[PDB]
Amino acid sequence: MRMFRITACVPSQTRIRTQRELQNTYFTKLVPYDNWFREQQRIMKMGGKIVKVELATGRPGTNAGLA
Amino acid sequence: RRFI
Amino acid sequence: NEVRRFIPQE
Amino acid sequence: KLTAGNPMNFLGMARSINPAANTIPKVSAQNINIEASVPRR
Amino acid sequence: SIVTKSIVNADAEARYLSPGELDRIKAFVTGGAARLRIAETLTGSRETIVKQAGDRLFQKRPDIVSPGGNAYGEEMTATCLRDMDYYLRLVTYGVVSGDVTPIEEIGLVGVREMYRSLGTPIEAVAQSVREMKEVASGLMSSDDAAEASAYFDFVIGKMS
Amino acid sequence: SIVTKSIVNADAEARYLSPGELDRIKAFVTGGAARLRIAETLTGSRETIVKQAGDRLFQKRPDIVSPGGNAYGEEMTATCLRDMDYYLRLVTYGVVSGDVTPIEEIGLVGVREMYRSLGTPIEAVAQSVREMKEVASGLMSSDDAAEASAYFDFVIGKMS
Amino acid sequence: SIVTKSIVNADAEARYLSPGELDRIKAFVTGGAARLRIAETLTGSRETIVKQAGDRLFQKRPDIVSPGGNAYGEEMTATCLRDMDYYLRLVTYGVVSGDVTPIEEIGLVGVREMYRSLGTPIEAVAQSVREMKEVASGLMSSDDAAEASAYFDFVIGKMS
Amino acid sequence: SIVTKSIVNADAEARYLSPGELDRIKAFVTGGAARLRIAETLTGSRETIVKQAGDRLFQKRPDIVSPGGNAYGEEMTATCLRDMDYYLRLVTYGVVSGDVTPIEEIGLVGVREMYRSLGTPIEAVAQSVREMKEVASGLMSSDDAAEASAYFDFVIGKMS
Amino acid sequence: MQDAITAVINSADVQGKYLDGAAMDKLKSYFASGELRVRAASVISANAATIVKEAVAKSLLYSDVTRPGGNMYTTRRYAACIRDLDYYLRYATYAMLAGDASILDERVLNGLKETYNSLGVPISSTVQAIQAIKEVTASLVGADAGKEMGVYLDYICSGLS
Amino acid sequence: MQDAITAVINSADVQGKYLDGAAMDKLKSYFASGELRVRAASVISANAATIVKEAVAKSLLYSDVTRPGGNMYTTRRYAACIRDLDYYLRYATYAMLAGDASILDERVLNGLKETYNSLGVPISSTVQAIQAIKEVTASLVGADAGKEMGVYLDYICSGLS
Amino acid sequence: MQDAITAVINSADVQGKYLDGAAMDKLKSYFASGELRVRAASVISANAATIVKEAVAKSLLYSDVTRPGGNMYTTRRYAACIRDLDYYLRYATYAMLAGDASILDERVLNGLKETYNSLGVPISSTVQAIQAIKEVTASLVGADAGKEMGVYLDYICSGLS
Amino acid sequence: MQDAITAVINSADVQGKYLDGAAMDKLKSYFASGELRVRAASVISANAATIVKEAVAKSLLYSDVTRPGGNMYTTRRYAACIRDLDYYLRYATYAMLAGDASILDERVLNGLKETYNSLGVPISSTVQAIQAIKEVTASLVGADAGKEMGVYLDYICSGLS
Amino acid sequence: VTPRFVELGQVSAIRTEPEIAYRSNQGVTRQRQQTKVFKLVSTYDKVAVKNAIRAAYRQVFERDLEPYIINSEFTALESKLSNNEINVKEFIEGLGTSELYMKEFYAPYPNTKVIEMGTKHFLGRAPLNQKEIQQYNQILASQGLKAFIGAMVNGMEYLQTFGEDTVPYRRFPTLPAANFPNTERLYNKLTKQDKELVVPSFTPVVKVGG
Ligand SMILES: *[C@H](C)[C@H]1/C(=C/c2[nH]c(/C=C3N=C(/C=C4\NC(=O)C(CC)=C4C)C(C)=C\3CCC(=O)O)c(CCC(=O)O)c2C)NC(=O)[C@@H]1C
Ligand SMILES: *[C@H](C)[C@H]1/C(=C/c2[nH]c(/C=C3N=C(/C=C4\NC(=O)C(CC)=C4C)C(C)=C\3CCC(=O)O)c(CCC(=O)O)c2C)NC(=O)[C@@H]1C
Ligand SMILES: *[C@H](C)[C@H]1/C(=C/c2[nH]c(/C=C3N=C(/C=C4\NC(=O)C(CC)=C4C)C(C)=C\3CCC(=O)O)c(CCC(=O)O)c2C)NC(=O)[C@@H]1C
Ligand SMILES: *[C@H](C)[C@H]1/C(=C/c2[nH]c(/C=C3N=C(/C=C4\NC(=O)C(CC)=C4C)C(C)=C\3CCC(=O)O)c(CCC(=O)O)c2C)NC(=O)[C@@H]1C
Ligand SMILES: *[C@H](C)[C@H]1/C(=C/c2[nH]c(/C=C3N=C(/C=C4\NC(=O)C(CC)=C4C)C(C)=C\3CCC(=O)O)c(CCC(=O)O)c2C)NC(=O)[C@@H]1C
Ligand SMILES: *[C@H](C)[C@H]1/C(=C/c2[nH]c(/C=C3N=C(/C=C4\NC(=O)C(CC)=C4C)C(C)=C\3CCC(=O)O)c(CCC(=O)O)c2C)NC(=O)[C@@H]1C
Ligand SMILES: *[C@H](C)[C@H]1/C(=C/c2[nH]c(/C=C3N=C(/C=C4\NC(=O)C(CC)=C4C)C(C)=C\3CCC(=O)O)c(CCC(=O)O)c2C)NC(=O)[C@@H]1C
Ligand SMILES: *[C@H](C)[C@H]1/C(=C/c2[nH]c(/C=C3N=C(/C=C4\NC(=O)C(CC)=C4C)C(C)=C\3CCC(=O)O)c(CCC(=O)O)c2C)NC(=O)[C@@H]1C
Ligand SMILES: *[C@H](C)[C@H]1/C(=C/c2[nH]c(/C=C3N=C(/C=C4\NC(=O)C(CC)=C4C)C(C)=C\3CCC(=O)O)c(CCC(=O)O)c2C)NC(=O)[C@@H]1C
Ligand SMILES: *[C@H](C)[C@H]1/C(=C/c2[nH]c(/C=C3N=C(/C=C4\NC(=O)C(CC)=C4C)C(C)=C\3CCC(=O)O)c(CCC(=O)O)c2C)NC(=O)[C@@H]1C
Repeated sequence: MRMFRITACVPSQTRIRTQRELQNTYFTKLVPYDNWFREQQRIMKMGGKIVKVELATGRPGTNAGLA
Repeated sequence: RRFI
Repeated sequence: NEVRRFIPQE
Repeated sequence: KLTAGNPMNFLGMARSINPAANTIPKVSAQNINIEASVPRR
Repeated sequence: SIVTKSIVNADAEARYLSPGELDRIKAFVTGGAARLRIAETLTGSRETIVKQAGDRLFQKRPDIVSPGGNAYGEEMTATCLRDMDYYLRLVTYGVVSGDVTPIEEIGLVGVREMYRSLGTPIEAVAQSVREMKEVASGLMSSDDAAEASAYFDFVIGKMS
Repeated sequence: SIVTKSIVNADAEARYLSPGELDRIKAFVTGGAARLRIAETLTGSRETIVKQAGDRLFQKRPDIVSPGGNAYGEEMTATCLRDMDYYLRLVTYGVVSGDVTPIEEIGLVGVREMYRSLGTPIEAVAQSVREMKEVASGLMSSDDAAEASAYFDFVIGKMS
Repeated sequence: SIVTKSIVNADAEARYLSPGELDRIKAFVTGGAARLRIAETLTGSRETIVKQAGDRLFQKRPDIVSPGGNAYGEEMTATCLRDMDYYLRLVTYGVVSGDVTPIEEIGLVGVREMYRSLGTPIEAVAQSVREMKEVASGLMSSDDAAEASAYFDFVIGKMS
Repeated sequence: SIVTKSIVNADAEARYLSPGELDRIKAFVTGGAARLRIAETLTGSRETIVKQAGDRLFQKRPDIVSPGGNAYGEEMTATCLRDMDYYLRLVTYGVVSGDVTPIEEIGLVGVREMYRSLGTPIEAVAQSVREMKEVASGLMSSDDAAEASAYFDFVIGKMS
Repeated sequence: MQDAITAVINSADVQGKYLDGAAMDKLKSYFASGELRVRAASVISANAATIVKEAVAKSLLYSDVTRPGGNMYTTRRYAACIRDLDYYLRYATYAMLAGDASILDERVLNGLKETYNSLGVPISSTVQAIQAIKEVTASLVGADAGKEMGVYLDYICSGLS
Repeated sequence: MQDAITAVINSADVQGKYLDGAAMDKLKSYFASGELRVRAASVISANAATIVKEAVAKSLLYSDVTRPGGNMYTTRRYAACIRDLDYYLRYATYAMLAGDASILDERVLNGLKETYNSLGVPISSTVQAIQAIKEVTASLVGADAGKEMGVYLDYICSGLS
Repeated sequence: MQDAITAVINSADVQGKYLDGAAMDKLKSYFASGELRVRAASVISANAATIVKEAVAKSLLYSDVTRPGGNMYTTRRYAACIRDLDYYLRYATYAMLAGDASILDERVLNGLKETYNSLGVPISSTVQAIQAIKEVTASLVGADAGKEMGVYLDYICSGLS
Repeated sequence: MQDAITAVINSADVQGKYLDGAAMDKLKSYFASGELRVRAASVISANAATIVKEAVAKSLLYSDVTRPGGNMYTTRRYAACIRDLDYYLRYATYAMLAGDASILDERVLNGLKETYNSLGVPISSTVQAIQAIKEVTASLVGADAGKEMGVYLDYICSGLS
Repeated sequence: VTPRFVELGQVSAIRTEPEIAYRSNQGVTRQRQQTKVFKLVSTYDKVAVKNAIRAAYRQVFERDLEPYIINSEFTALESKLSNNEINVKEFIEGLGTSELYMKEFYAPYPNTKVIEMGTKHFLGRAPLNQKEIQQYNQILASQGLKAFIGAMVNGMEYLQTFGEDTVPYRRFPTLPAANFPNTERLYNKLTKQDKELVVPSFTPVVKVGG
C-alpha cells in the first residue's frame, strides 16, 4: 500500500499537562494513504501544524497495482 | 411501470 | 533417570 | 476398550520400533576448557 | 474449508465472493475425487506411515528416546507415535477440505504453548512430520504425492 | 425546531442555553404568527404549487417522462408528483419550526440510497423542488418568499 | 465570536452552515452596534472602574495589602490594579465578540496555576472582578449592564 | 497501600510482582510498627488536636465564627471541628497505610466542589489543617512529626 | 428529542398531512408561552448553583447519607451527588423550554434506574432532593413558571420511582 | 461458521478418527453440488441490487409500509430496510455456497429479534420482503439453485418469527 | 481559526490595549457586511455541487488531465479531485463568512502543498480549477459577494503556489 | 480490590472510627506475616510454569479430558486450559500477598461460572487441577505458606462450584 | 459531656459486617482508580515498549494472544512501534484491522454486536446512541470491518481521550444517559461469556415518521 511519512507539531490548547508530552506533540509517523486525508483533517482541527509530508511508500501516478 |  | 508413564495418575 | 487417541494404542508400535537410546555419554564439565573449545568461526 | 476461508474473507469486506474465489471453489469441487483418493491412501497406510516415520525420527534424534529425553522409554515413545497419528489424521482433513483450516484449528493454534508445557522439543515434532511425508509420498503417484506433500509441508513450516 | 436545535447545541456543551440562543428563541416565538401565515399560504396552494412545478419539470426534463425515463407513464408520473408533494409539505414543516431538522430527519437522510435503489435521477428531484420554489415564490411577497426560500434551498442543496 | 463557533460546528460535520445558523449570524451582526456601545462605555470609564474596584476590594481584603500580603506596598498594589485592568480589557473583548472565548484563551486557561505560583490568593482576584462588575454596572443602563454581566461573571466563575 | 499499588501494577502487566516490588513490600511491613506508633499518638490526642487547632483557627480567621460566617454559632462551629476531625482521622489512615491514597479517596476528590456548594471558605479549611499539623507536631518527636507532616501537607496542598 | 413544535409536526407527518387550523392553534399556544419559558430559563441558569445548594441543605444534609458509611459521604460522592442534581435541574430547564418531556425519557431516564441500583444510590433520597429543587425553583420563578418546571422535575422523579 | 465439509471433518475429529466411507460419501455429495452453488452465487452477486430492488418493488412499495406512518416511511428508514435486505441476500448466498446455515445463526440471527423489537421493525413485513427476495432470486438462478437458496432465505424468515 | 472580530481583538491584545476608534471602525465595517456574506453563503450552499460540476467541466474535462496519463484519469482519481474542489469551495465560504483567511491557513494550507507534490497532483491544473470555481461562483452570488469569494479562493490558489 | 491494610481502614471509615485496639492488632498481624508472604510470592513466580506443568501432569493428562471428545482436546483448548491454570496461580498469589481474597471476587470469579457453563469447560476437572496446583505449590513454598495459598486456591475452587 | 463535634461525626447505631461490607464497596467500582494507563512516553526503554505492546493486545483482544495464535502476525507492527515509525494509535488500529481481530470479534458475531465490542475495545465504552449505531452499521454494511476500526480510532473522541501515545482502556463515562450502565455491562463480562447483545439498539422515544 502507499503510505505517507508525515511530521506534525500538535500544541496543547485547553490544558496544562504535567506528564511528558513531547512524544505526542512533535512526531513523525507513517500513515496509510487511505487514512491521510482524514488524519490530516483531524490534526488541522486539533490545531496541529503539518510540517512535512512525504510519500514514503508507493509511486506517484500509479493506476493499477496499489496493493 | 404500474403501482396498481 | 525417570521414566514417564502414559497412564492417568490415581 | 481403548478409545481413539489413547497412547496405549501405540504401545505395540513403540515396542516393535524398539528405538535405541544413546549410551550414557562420557562428558565432564571439569575436563572442558570453555574458552579454548568454543568454536571461533 | 476453501469455502469457509473465502466466505470469511469476503464477509470481512462486506462483499460477495470475487470471480477468483468462485474459481478456486469450482476447481476444488471438480478435483474432489482426487483429494478423496489421496485422503483414502493416507488413512489406509497410516500404521505403516507412522511406524516407518517413527523409526526414521528416532534414528535422526536418538536423544529424545535417551535418558532425559522427552520420548524416553517405551511408554513415552508410544505417546510420541500417538502424536504423529494425530497430525497424520489432520493432514487428511486438510486435503479433503482444500484448506489448512482443519489443521490450524485442531493441531497448530496454541500448539507451542502445549508442547512448551510438556517439554516436548517442537523442532523434533516437525521432523516426525517430514518422516511421515516421505513414507507417504512413496505410496502414491507424484501428482497425488505432491498434493499430499503441500499439507505435510504446511505443518512443518508452522511448527518450525 | 429552533428550540430543539439550540437545546441539543447546549446539551452537547453540558451548559444552559446562552443569552444569544435564548434571544433567538424569543424572537422566533414573537414572530410566530408571520411564519404560520407563510405555511398557511403554502398549504392552501399546494395543489397548484405541485401541479405547475411538475408541469414545468417535465418541460425542463422531458427525458424523465419519455420511454426509459423513471417517470414515464401516468402512474409513474403520479408518484413523481406525490414525491414533490412530500417535499413541499416538509418545506412547510421547516417554515413553522424555524429549523431544517424536521426536513432532514424525514426526507433527506438516506435520500441518495432511496432514489438510487428506485433508479430515480436525484438531480431531477432537485430540479422539481427548484420548480416548486419559483411557483411558491410567485404566490407571496418577496420577504415571505425569502423566508420560505431558505428551506427550499436547503432541500435543493442536499439532494443536489 | 458566534461566527467562528458556527463555522467550527459546521466544519465538524463537513457541511455548510444551515439556515438557522446563518439567521443567528445575521442577528449577531445587527446587534453589533449595541455591543460596541457597551465596550466603548467600559473603555472610557476603565480608569475609574479599576480605581474604585481596587478601593472596594482592599476594604474587603485588608490582608492582601497588609504586611505579608501579596499586593503589599505601592509597587505590588499597583501591579494588582494592573491585573484588574487586564481583566477589564478582556471583558471588553468578550463584549464586542459576543462570546467569552477571548477571555478564556487570554486570561482564564491556567490562571490558577499562574497565581498560585505568584502566591496570589485567587479568591481575592475573583473578588476584585466582582468589585469591577459592581462599579461598571453603575455607569450604563440596566440592559447594557445585564449584557456585560455575563462576561464579568464568567471571569468570576472560572476563579470560583 | 504499596501492597495494593504493586498488585495493581503487576496485574495490569499480567505478571508476578518483580523482586524489586517484593523488596519494597518487605521494607513496608518491617516499618509498620513505627507507622502504627505515630497513628496511636495522633489517635490518642484526637480531641485535644482538634480543639486546640479550632481555637487557633478562629484566632486568625475570626470572620468565619462571627455572625454571618460559615461557622458562626455553636452548631456550625462544631461542624467545622467535625470536619477537622474527619481530616485528622484520614491522616491516621494514611500514616498507617504509609500512603496518601486513603486520604485522597475519602476526603479530597472533589473537595473543592463540596465546600464551594456549602459556601465554606476552602482556604480556611486548609488553614485548619495547617493548625492541626502544628499542634500534632508538638506531641511527637521531630522524626515522627516529619513523617506525619507529609500527610498533613498532602491535605493542605489539595485545599489550595 | 421532540419539543412542542415538533410534536405538532410529527403528529401531522405520521398521517402525511399538512398543518391544518387546529395544528396552527397548538403552535400559537406554545408561541404565546415562549416569553414565560425564556424568562424562567434565564433566571434558573443564573441561580442553578444556589438552587441546588438550598435543595441539598433542606433535603440531604445532616442525615444518614452524609455520615460516614453513607452514599453521599466522601468528597467524591458528595461532589457526584451535587453534579447529578445539577444535571436534573439543567435537563428540566431544557424540557421546560421545549415544552416536552421526551428529552427526559431520552437523555436522563434512559438506564438511570439501572445505574443507581448498581451503585447503591438511594432512590428515595434523590427523589426527595429533586422535590426540594422543585420547591426552591418555584419560589424563584413564580407559581406559573414554578408549576411548569414542576411538571418536568416531577417527570424525572416519576421516572426514578 | 461451518460449511458442509467442516461438519464432516468435525464429526470425525470429535471422535478422533480418520474419514471412513460414510464421511467420504457426504463429501462426495457436497462435491457434486459445487458447480450448482458456484453458478448461483455468480449470478446472485451480479444482480444483487436488482434482486433487492425488484423484491422491494413487488413486496413493500405502494403499501402502508412505505406510506406516512409505515416503518419504511422517511428516506432514512427506506435506506435501512434496503440495507437489511442486502444483508439477507449476501448472507443467504454465503449459506448456499457453504451448504450450511451456521453463518446465518452466528452473523445474522443472533440478537436480530431483540434489535428489531427495540426499533419497532415489523417482522411480518420483513418476512414478506425476504420471501419476495426468494421468488425473485429463484426466477434468476433457475429452479434447482433457487430451491437451495430458498432453504436459507426460509431459515432467516424462520429465525425471525 | 479567527474571524474578522477575533482578528481585531488579537491585534489589540498582543499590544495589551483596549479597542480604540480605528479598531471599532473595523468591527463596524464587518458588522455592516454581515447580511451580504450570509446571503452569499446561502447561495453557495444551495449550488455547491453544481458549482463544482460546472467548474470541472470548464477547466478539467476533455483535456490531457482527464485522458489516460492525466492525473485525473481513473474514476478513483477523478473522485479524489472532485472531493478536493468540494472542500476548497466550502472552506472559501467559511473564510468569506468569517471575513478572515486564517481558517484557510489552518484547515486548507496546512500540509496540502506537500501532499500534492508527493502524489504528483498538478498544482497548475488545480489552480485553474479553483479559478474556474471563482468564475462560476461570481455568476451566482453577484459581483460584490463574488469578489469577496474570489479573494479567499485566490488565497488558496497562491497558497498552493 | 483491597489488601489487609485497606480492608481495616475502609471498615473503620465506614463506621467513622479511628483505628482502635482491635484494628491495630489486625494491622500488626499482617505486618508480622509480611515477610513470609513476600518469600512465598518470590518462590511461586520462579516456579509458576513448573507448578502448572506438574499439576496438569498429575490431574489432567492421559485421561478422557485430553483425548478426542474431551474438553482439553485440540491444541488451542489445551493452551487455553493451562492459560487458565496460570491465571489461578497468579491471582491466588496476589491474594496471598494482599492477605485478602477480594481481588479474586473482582478479577477472577466475576462471571467465571457462567463463562465455563457457556463453553462447556468441565468445572469438576478444573477444580481438580486447581487442587493439584495447591499440592504442588505447598511442596515448594513450605507448610505455612502452602496453607496460605491453599486458602485462596480453595476460594477459587469454591467460587467455581 | 461528649464534645459536640464528635457527635456530629458519629455513625448512628452499631454496624454489622454485612452493612460494613456493603457500605465499603458502594458506588463506582474501585477499578476506576485501581488500574494502570499505559502511556508510551519514550521508545528508548524496550521493556516499557514491550509492556505497552502486551497491554495493547490485552485491551483489544481482551487477553494475551499466545493460546490462540500459531505464530505471531504482529512482529513487524511491534518493530515499527518500537522503532518510533508509528505511534500507539497506529499500533492499536493495526491490531483492529488484523486477521486475528477479524477472527475473534467479527466472524463469530453479527455486525450489531461487532459495533459494541468495537467501541468497547477501541473507545473503552458502549455505543453512545442510535446515531452512532447507525453510523457504524452503514460502515460495516458497505466497507467491512477495517473501515469500522479506522473510523473509531481516527475519530476526534479517540484522540481527545487516548491520544496518539496511550493504549485505550476501560472508561467510566458519566454522560450521556445509559452510557455508564451499558459500558459497565460490557466490561463485567468475561470473554465469550455469552452470545448476547448488551446494546442491540436504543429504543426510540419519538419515532420520526411513525
Ligand atoms: C518558560 C521558561 C518559557 C516558555 C515556555 C513555554 N512552553 C510551551 C509549550 C511547551 N513546552 C513543552 C516542553 C516540554 N514538554 C515535555 O514533555 C518536556 C520533556 C519532559 C518538555 C521540555 C512542550 C512539548 C510544549 C507544547 C505542548 C504543551 O504545552 O503541552 C509554551 C506554550 C506554547 C504555545 O504557544 O502554546 C510556553 C509559553 N515560554 C517563554 O516565553 C519562556 C521563556
Ligand atoms: C419526481 C420529481 C421524480 C420521481 C419520483 C418517483 N418516486 C418514486 C417512488 C418513491 N418515492 C418515494 C419517496 C419517499 N418516501 C418517503 O418516506 C419520503 C418522505 C420524505 C419520500 C420522499 C418512495 C418511498 C417511493 C416508492 C414507492 C412508494 O411510495 O411506495 C417513483 C416510482 C419509481 C418506481 O419504479 O416505482 C418515482 C417515479 N421520478 C422522476 O423521474 C422524478 C425526478
Ligand atoms: C472548619 C475548618 C470549616 C467549616 C466547616 C463546615 N463544614 C460544614 C458542613 C459539612 N462538611 C462536610 C464535610 C465532609 N464530608 C465528607 O464526606 C468529608 C470527608 C470525610 C468531609 C470533609 C459535609 C458533608 C457537610 C454538610 C453537613 C453534613 O455533614 O451533613 C459546615 C456547615 C455548613 C452549613 O451551612 O451547614 C461547616 C461550618 N466551616 C468554616 O468556615 C471552616 C473553614
Ligand atoms: C444525589 C442527590 C444522590 C447521589 C448521587 C450520586 N451519583 C453517583 C454516580 C453517578 N450518577 C450518575 C448519573 C447520571 N449520568 C448521566 O449521564 C445522567 C443523565 C443526565 C445521570 C443522572 C452516573 C452515571 C453515575 C456513575 C458514574 C459517575 O459517578 O461518574 C454517585 C456515586 C459516585 C461515585 O464516584 O461513587 C453518587 C453519590 N448519592 C446520594 O446519596 C444522593 C441521594
Ligand atoms: C426491511 C425489509 C424492513 C425494515 C428494516 C429496517 N431496519 C432498520 C434498522 C436496523 N436493521 C439492522 C439490522 C441488522 N444488523 C446486523 O448486524 C444484521 C445482520 C446482518 C442485521 C439484519 C440494525 C442493526 C438496525 C439499526 C441500525 C440502522 O438503522 O442502521 C430500520 C430502521 C429503524 C429505525 O427507525 O431506526 C428499518 C426501517 N423496516 C421495514 O419496515 C421493513 C419490513
Ligand atoms: C454511456 C454508457 C453512459 C454515458 C456516458 C458519459 N460519460 C461522460 C463523461 C465522462 N465519463 C468519464 C469516465 C471515465 N474516465 C475515466 O478515467 C474512467 C476509467 C477509465 C471512466 C469510466 C469521464 C472522465 C467523463 C468526463 C469527460 C472527460 O472525458 O473529461 C459523458 C459526457 C457528460 C457531459 O456532459 O460531458 C457521457 C454522456 N452517459 C449516459 O447517459 C450513458 C448511461
Ligand atoms: C483536482 C482539482 C486535482 C487533483 C486532485 C487529487 N488529489 C488527490 C489526493 C489528495 N488530495 C488531498 C487534499 C487535501 N487534504 C486536506 O486536508 C485538504 C484540505 C481540505 C485538501 C484539499 C489529499 C490529502 C490527498 C491524498 C489522500 C486522499 O486522496 O485521500 C488525488 C489522488 C492522487 C492519487 O495518486 O491517488 C487527486 C487526483 N488531481 C488533478 O489532476 C486535479 C488538477
Ligand atoms: C513425537 C514426534 C514427539 C513427542 C511427543 C509427545 N507428546 C506428549 C504428550 C502430549 N502430546 C499431546 C498432543 C496433542 N493433543 C492434541 O489434542 C493435539 C492435536 C489433536 C496434539 C498434537 C498431548 C495433549 C499430550 C499430553 C498427554 C495426553 O495425551 O494426555 C508426550 C509425553 C509428554 C510427557 O512427558 O507426558 C510426548 C513424548 N515427544 C518427542 O520427544 C517427539 C519429538
Ligand atoms: C483447564 C484446567 C480446563 C479448561 C479450560 C479452558 N478454558 C477455556 C476458555 C476460557 N477460560 C476463561 C477464563 C478466564 N478468563 C479470564 O480472564 C479469567 C479471569 C482472570 C478467567 C478465569 C475464559 C474467559 C475463556 C474464554 C476466552 C478465552 O479463552 O480467552 C477453554 C476453551 C474453551 C473453548 O471452547 O475454546 C478451555 C479448554 N478446559 C478443561 O477441559 C480443563 C478442565
Ligand atoms: C541481522 C542479520 C543483523 C542485525 C539486525 C538488527 N536489526 C535491529 C532492529 C531493527 N530491524 C528492523 C527491520 C525491520 N522491521 C520491519 O518491520 C521490517 C519490514 C518487514 C524490517 C526489515 C527494525 C525496524 C528495527 C528497529 C526496531 C526493532 O527493534 O524491531 C536490531 C536491534 C537494534 C537495537 O539495538 O535496537 C538488530 C540487532 N544486527 C546485526 O548485527 C546483524 C548483521
